[PDB]
Amino acid sequence: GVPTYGAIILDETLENVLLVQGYLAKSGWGFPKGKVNKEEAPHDCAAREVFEETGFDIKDYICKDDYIELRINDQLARLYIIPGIPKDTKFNPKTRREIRNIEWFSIEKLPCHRNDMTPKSKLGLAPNKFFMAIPFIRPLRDWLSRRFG
Ligand SMILES: COCc1nc(C(=O)NCc2ccc(F)cc2)no1
Repeated sequence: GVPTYGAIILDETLENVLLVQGYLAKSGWGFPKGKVNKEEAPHDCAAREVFEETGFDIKDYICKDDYIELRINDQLARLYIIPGIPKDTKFNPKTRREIRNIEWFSIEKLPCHRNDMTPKSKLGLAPNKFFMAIPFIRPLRDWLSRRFG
């Protein structure tokens, strides 16, 4: 799987994260990220994908050791953590053929797992529009505890 890079952008209170909503297979909400190009450095891919999807340039705020990285089905996704971005920042994708909407979400209200269907005695998970974000929520909460308190 080709690795993906992007960012977890938080506001100044550390309460809210910035998610983007795509189309079709990417119809739910997730952190801005995308596939690394041949010979492209991780930090440069993260800034490019984030700038293409949000219009916000993270390059001057990226800290090299501040990221969460997950291997999901043998694909690596690494999101650089970018705190302190003002809530009134104007975000605009380059490509509205790819991005429907861009919003702040309260971290404490985002789920960190999908719910089962044990009310229905059926296996599997109910749909959740935050599916792609979910795997990063607990690790992010733990990372913010250790880094900030
Ligand atoms: C069931 O898994 C498929 C799925 N993927 C997604 C998804 O990535 N949404 C966020 C997003 C990130 C970057 C973009 F450019 C566009 C959208 N939502 O559902």
